Amino acid sequence: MNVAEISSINFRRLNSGNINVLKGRGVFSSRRLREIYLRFDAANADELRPGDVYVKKTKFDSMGYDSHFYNEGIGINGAPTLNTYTGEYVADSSSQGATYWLKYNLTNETSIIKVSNSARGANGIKIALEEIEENKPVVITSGTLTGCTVVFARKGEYFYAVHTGNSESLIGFTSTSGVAKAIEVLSSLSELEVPALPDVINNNTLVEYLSDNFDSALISYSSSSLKPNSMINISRENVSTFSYYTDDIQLPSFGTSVTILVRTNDNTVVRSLSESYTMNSKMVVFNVLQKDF
Ligand SMILES: [Mg+2]
Repeated sequence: MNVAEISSINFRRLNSGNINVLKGRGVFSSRRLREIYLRFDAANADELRPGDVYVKKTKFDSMGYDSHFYNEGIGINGAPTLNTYTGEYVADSSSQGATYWLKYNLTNETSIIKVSNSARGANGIKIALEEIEENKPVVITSGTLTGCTVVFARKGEYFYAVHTGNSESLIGFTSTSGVAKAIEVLSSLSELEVPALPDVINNNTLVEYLSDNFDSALISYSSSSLKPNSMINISRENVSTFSYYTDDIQLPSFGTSVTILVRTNDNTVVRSLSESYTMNSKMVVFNVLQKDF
């Protein structure tokens, strides 16, 4: 079959709420910015801007990048850290490591939201599940994960996606400051008072926070025994955790973490998938976790 026929099959699978349309097919991201039908709340918390979390309620449009959702340090001349596009071109050359999604697509009836980390902190979105429209499925991608942390979570009729980390090669940041920024964004988006946290905030803190304040969550993250704050040593029944990097799996391997939101049979399906890709000739899936919300 040709690219168009396969891509329409892909759309019909996605539109039935089938997460496996994204299973094994590698990472995807794009810098492209086209307005999609869905409005969501967006928030940014960054060490360079101490104080209130920045919040955006208006739709993402094509009429200029909001600097809170942009990183001048990405690429040769900057790149958005939060953008929306439609699925006729799923991955572009900005997607480090992309494979299948450079060739095939999800058609222009799919709406894609890319959420990256902030230069020194977290970006997040909150989606009202009852606003996902029939035959207009939505995909959230976090791009190529090489040390950052991605949270997907549900509370009531709302879904949250938060990506925290840094682009500045900072020692120890993501498992401490990155967690604090993610908690600030999650709290702002969910209208919760930012908790009085311990002086030491790390990935275990993130598990505890999500468990106590969200119905269900998935954390996809990097950890290593040489970096204790990165290691998760507690467990909570409503928080799944996926260490896409470990003591063995590191760069040039990479993680992926995606969600589909699909209105079908009068209900919004929400399904997430995290993978770890590593060299076998070929990048292979080393580990995977699929969680429904
Ligand atoms: Mg990072």
